[PDB]
Amino acid sequence: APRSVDWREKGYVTPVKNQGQCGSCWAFSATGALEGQMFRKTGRLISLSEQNLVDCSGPQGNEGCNGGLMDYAFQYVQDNGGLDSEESYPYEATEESCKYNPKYSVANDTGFVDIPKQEKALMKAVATVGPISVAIDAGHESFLFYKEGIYFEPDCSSEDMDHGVLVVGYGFEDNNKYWLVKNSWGEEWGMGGYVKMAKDRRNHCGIASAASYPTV
Ligand SMILES: *C(=N)C1(NC(=O)[C@@H]2C[C@@H](S(=O)(=O)c3ccccc3Cl)CN2C(=O)C2(c3ccc(C)cc3)CC2)CC1
Repeated sequence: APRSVDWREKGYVTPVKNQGQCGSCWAFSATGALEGQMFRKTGRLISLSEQNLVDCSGPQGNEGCNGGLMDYAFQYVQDNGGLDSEESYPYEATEESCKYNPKYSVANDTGFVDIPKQEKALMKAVATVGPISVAIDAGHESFLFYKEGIYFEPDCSSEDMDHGVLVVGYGFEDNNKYWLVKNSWGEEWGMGGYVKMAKDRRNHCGIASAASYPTV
């Protein structure tokens, strides 16, 4: 694979968003992934409604501001015939009743792909597909106060993930490789909203344990 990849450069990635005081990280990872694949398809980068996901994907298994899965959001989009743009269906950081307007929809998917549970398979996907939804163990306070550099937490779990985020690329700066990850905690956290997560250090924080992307 290429030694470095950055989808931000190719226009696949919207600016950093802020989930606020609602546990909807899964909705940001999913829109992030769909934004990428839609752009790969249409050449138009259009921001997407996390609120549409939060309010409307209960049937598929999601729990609004209490958590959910990226794949359940991707299944919702396939079930629903589409997803509203962020412009039309704005983010409120609260669970309210559903409001999908089929006319205001700018995206769709034909399903999703679950990537094999290794960093090699993740790298293959990131290099060839675009941005990838991933689960990480973000439970450690080191992650909360992350500012710069390659994030390495010795106590991280490869199997116990609690935060959905988006891999937009990877690179290198011993133990010098990283995944470039877009978070949804706004631009004042980490590196303008991003974190470099240790790569090829035995699936650090579980970054390859539940990686997926939508098919468009
Ligand atoms: C985000 N603000 C928040 N975390 C989650 O919603 C997080 C998102 C997924 S995941 O951690 O990426 C994950 C974990 C295991 C397997 C697949 C995936 Cl995609 C689920 N999340 C969770 O925190 C858990 C969860 C699982 C299912 C449901 C319905 C709700 C939560 C606890 C695993 C909310 C803090």
